[PDB]
Amino acid sequence: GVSPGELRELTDEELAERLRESKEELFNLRFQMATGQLNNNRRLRTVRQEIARIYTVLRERELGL
Amino acid sequence: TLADPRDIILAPVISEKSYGLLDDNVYTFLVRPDSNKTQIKIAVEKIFAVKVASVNTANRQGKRKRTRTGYGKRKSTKRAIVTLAPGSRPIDLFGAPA
Amino acid sequence: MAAVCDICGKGPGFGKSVSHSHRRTSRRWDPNIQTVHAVTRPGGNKKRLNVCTSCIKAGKITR
RNA sequence: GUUGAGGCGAAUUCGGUGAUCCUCUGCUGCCAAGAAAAGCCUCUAGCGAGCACACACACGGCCCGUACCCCAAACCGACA
RNA sequence: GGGUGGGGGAGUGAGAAUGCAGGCAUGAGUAGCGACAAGGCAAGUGAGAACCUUGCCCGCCGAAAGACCAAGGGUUCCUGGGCCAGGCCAGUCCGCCCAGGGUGAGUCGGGACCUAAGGCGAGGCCGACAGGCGUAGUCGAUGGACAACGGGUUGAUAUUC
RNA sequence: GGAGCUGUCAACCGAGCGUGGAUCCGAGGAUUUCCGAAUGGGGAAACCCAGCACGAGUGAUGUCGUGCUACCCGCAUCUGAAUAUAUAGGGUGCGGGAGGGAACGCGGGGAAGUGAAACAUCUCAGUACCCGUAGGAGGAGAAAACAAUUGUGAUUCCGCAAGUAGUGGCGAGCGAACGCGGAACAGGCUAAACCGCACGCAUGGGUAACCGGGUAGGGGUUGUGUGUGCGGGGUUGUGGGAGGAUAUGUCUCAGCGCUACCCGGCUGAGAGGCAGUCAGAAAGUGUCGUGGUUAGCGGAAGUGGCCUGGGAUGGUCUGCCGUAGACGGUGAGAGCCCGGUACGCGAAAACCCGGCACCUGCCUAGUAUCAAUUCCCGAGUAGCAGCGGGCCCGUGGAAUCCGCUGUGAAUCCGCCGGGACCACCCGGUAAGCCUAAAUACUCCUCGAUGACCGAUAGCGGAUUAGUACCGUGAGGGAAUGGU
Ligand SMILES: [Mg+2]
Ligand SMILES: [Mg+2]
Ligand SMILES: [Mg+2]
Ligand SMILES: [Mg+2]
Ligand SMILES: [Mg+2]
Ligand SMILES: [Mg+2]
Ligand SMILES: [Mg+2]
Ligand SMILES: [Mg+2]
Ligand SMILES: [Mg+2]
Ligand SMILES: [Mg+2]
Ligand SMILES: [Mg+2]
Ligand SMILES: [Mg+2]
Ligand SMILES: [Mg+2]
Ligand SMILES: [Mg+2]
Ligand SMILES: [Mg+2]
Ligand SMILES: [Mg+2]
Ligand SMILES: [Mg+2]
Ligand SMILES: [Mg+2]
Ligand SMILES: [Mg+2]
Ligand SMILES: [Mg+2]
Ligand SMILES: [Mg+2]
Ligand SMILES: [Mg+2]
Ligand SMILES: [Mg+2]
Ligand SMILES: [Mg+2]
Ligand SMILES: [Mg+2]
Ligand SMILES: [Mg+2]
Ligand SMILES: [Mg+2]
Ligand SMILES: [Mg+2]
Ligand SMILES: [Mg+2]
Ligand SMILES: [Mg+2]
Ligand SMILES: [Mg+2]
Ligand SMILES: [Mg+2]
Ligand SMILES: [Mg+2]
Ligand SMILES: [Mg+2]
Ligand SMILES: [Mg+2]
Ligand SMILES: [Mg+2]
Ligand SMILES: [Mg+2]
Ligand SMILES: [Mg+2]
Ligand SMILES: [Mg+2]
Ligand SMILES: [Mg+2]
Ligand SMILES: [Mg+2]
Ligand SMILES: [Mg+2]
Ligand SMILES: [Mg+2]
Ligand SMILES: [Mg+2]
Ligand SMILES: [Mg+2]
Ligand SMILES: [Mg+2]
Ligand SMILES: [Mg+2]
Ligand SMILES: [Mg+2]
Ligand SMILES: [Mg+2]
Ligand SMILES: [Mg+2]
Ligand SMILES: [Mg+2]
Ligand SMILES: [Mg+2]
Ligand SMILES: [Mg+2]
Ligand SMILES: [Mg+2]
Ligand SMILES: [Mg+2]
Ligand SMILES: [Mg+2]
Ligand SMILES: [Zn+2]
Repeated sequence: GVSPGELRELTDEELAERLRESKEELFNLRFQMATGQLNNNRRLRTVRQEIARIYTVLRERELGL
Repeated sequence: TLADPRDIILAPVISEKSYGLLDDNVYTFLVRPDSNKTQIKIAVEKIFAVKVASVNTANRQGKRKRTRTGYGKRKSTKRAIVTLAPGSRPIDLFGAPA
Repeated sequence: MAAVCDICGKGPGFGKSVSHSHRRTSRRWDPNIQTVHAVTRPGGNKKRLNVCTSCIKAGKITR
């Protein structure tokens, strides 16, 4: 998973693009799991956690980091 | 904060009825139960870059099961049935050939 | 009628009524509340209040 | 015809009888004298520089219910 | 986990309260097995068949014992399995148990439209407190307004596809 | 903190993470659907439908995201209906409330069963219940008090006094105080007279004879008199203040008080002293703690022999520690096997407490003497009468205290109390406010304990427990532990 330390250099738009990419990846993983071709089921939790990480970074950046 | 259409569409429905509809080019999804038809249509068009003819929705109550002494209820779901425009590019479900 | 005074807030009192055989039953002591149309300035608009005769006897209100 | 699905497919005229239905929120009679509001139409107050209409094309039509029992073994009666 | 001795303290002794809780007898393999429509044979399945499946007879309802709703119920619906509990007998069957599936609406019934009886009720009036009543208003169908018919299809939905 | 981990019934798997520090423990922050006081409107709680603003999206309606939008109260501002003054009302902006909680507090309303061997007075009992409203406690609290020839000196709580004096269909019952011994101690602000200052009114609407007093003039008109507010002054019972005459300037300075002078006085500033999060004024900001709380770490001594045994922690020989022989686990009674125990270390950060500064505010001459002429000392109050309540006191000769109705005072030569009342004497100073501690309780959080229970017991609840089930509902409410 992407680390907060290496996340904290993207300014705002790179963070937003990363969040969009992560949401798309999570969507794809959900579909693959639904149709039964996903083997490593830990990927869903990993992607959910990195989405939460990006959201946390954005929010704390807004609220006087 | 920023809303993504992929938050509305959860997963595709895989069953004999869904496979039958796939030949007719009609796709069944599980959607977030609070969504409405127009929002679903907009979201599908955005996600798959496709043209949508109409959206059909249905709410299904969860089944009740008993485990050792009492009853527990599964979650209720909402299904959206989406029919593409007459001549649109098919949606590639990525593992649902029917 | 209207057992509470609008100015001093005086309310009813509770006690007993005692007969010849000394049977005691509950009753009330109500203040002598009278209707008054009170003006704030000379020639002003009148307002209806419920005040007690003690407040009337004192210069607490004016017609 | 694995008795599932398939393929083909004629003639279809004239009478009788006849409503608890329709014309009929009508008609006739009677006294016991028989909802409201929206909707629709119209009047002006008002607004007003752009309008109203015809045709064609392309579109938007939301939320909940929809399974099954329902003079019953699935409802009310502790019970098929 | 106990015995004995010197002391200390008790929720310290049950056979009866038409006592309470649990277990178990007697009645007894006894009564009953829930309408007066009625069942039979052949074949099948199976370890097991009066009751399940198929066929053919016979009988009963037919202003219902047929076909649709509303209220109510809530997965009882379909498919595939099951057979120690349940079904007043047995059961291979099931409204029972297990898994998966299944309910598609611009026009149907409702809301987003309207109001009745009635409910709540800004201010308000009344009432020691608690509170009572009620205006503006806002809810409230069993009523008003408002646009669809015929056919086909699934194991399971259809005026919805 | 240091090697495993992905909670449990509750296993089976599957797939992964971890010394580049996982899981886990503590603190702070972020996220936080919908309902609920629920508050944009509606509603059968967890559902429905919006308005405005800003963004997103669409060919455009549709659609999405985020904020704000209840009512009432207070304050500040704009407007001033009928209607003129104006007010009601309305708009805008700021604050505040609402509801919940096991017990404890305070104020108000207030049963019956029962006892009286019946029963109404009485009791039960100011209990149960209800309403209002708090706080970590609350209420009370600083003498208009007791006492009695002496004196004590705010309040509260505990033990006595005492089942006493008394009271009572003198029945059943009920039941003080004085004073004594203790716990804990604490006292402070105001109103009023008077003097100034601002709004308002009468009068001279100029004869104010006032403008700091006076020493003489100056404008001679703004003085004079009261109400509303802000300052100063005042706070006492041996009465005290206000007002007068002898009697003086924490320290200084700028202004001003009509002018030249004495004495001033006022405002502002600087200089010093004091106090401070407090009842006596209210906040905030840094820094420092041998400070404390919220994770934790270390911590001595048997692999001893033999016997029995599945197994030693048992028996018997032995060795040792002990500031540690608490408790529990481990294949049977373990100080030396394990977690631990005695004892000792430990805090980024947050919070609590304390200290020091910043900061805040108060003090800027009045002390005494005399005068006894005047003013003030909390009003529809006290007192009195009627009807009640409560005090040991059940209306009695009934004081003291509280309520309603009526009548209705005075300011120290006043007024109130000392159990009808009167005279004398003694005490005190009502009708304004605040106040720590000693006292009450435990929903809850830690740490302990038991001549308490041990599964029909102990909580209803060791088990799916306020669950299953019963009831329309308010409510009622189980059973089931052990290889
Ligand atoms: Mg979110
Ligand atoms: Mg359609
Ligand atoms: Mg639908
Ligand atoms: Mg089942
Ligand atoms: Mg009132
Ligand atoms: Mg009584
Ligand atoms: Mg009076
Ligand atoms: Mg249907
Ligand atoms: Mg149907
Ligand atoms: Mg029905
Ligand atoms: Mg039944
Ligand atoms: Mg024995
Ligand atoms: Mg003994
Ligand atoms: Mg006994
Ligand atoms: Mg016995
Ligand atoms: Mg017995
Ligand atoms: Mg017999
Ligand atoms: Mg028989
Ligand atoms: Mg039968
Ligand atoms: Mg046979
Ligand atoms: Mg069936
Ligand atoms: Mg069977
Ligand atoms: Mg049987
Ligand atoms: Mg009402
Ligand atoms: Mg109201
Ligand atoms: Mg109404
Ligand atoms: Mg309605
Ligand atoms: Mg209707
Ligand atoms: Mg059907
Ligand atoms: Mg944590
Ligand atoms: Mg609401
Ligand atoms: Mg509401
Ligand atoms: Mg006016
Ligand atoms: Mg409260
Ligand atoms: Mg009685
Ligand atoms: Mg009696
Ligand atoms: Mg008796
Ligand atoms: Mg508090
Ligand atoms: Mg207090
Ligand atoms: Mg003063
Ligand atoms: Mg004053
Ligand atoms: Mg340790
Ligand atoms: Mg051995
Ligand atoms: Mg042991
Ligand atoms: Mg031990
Ligand atoms: Mg006084
Ligand atoms: Mg009196
Ligand atoms: Mg009395
Ligand atoms: Mg008396
Ligand atoms: Mg009086
Ligand atoms: Mg005397
Ligand atoms: Mg007080
Ligand atoms: Mg105290
Ligand atoms: Mg028990
Ligand atoms: Mg036992
Ligand atoms: Mg029920
Ligand atoms: Zn009054």
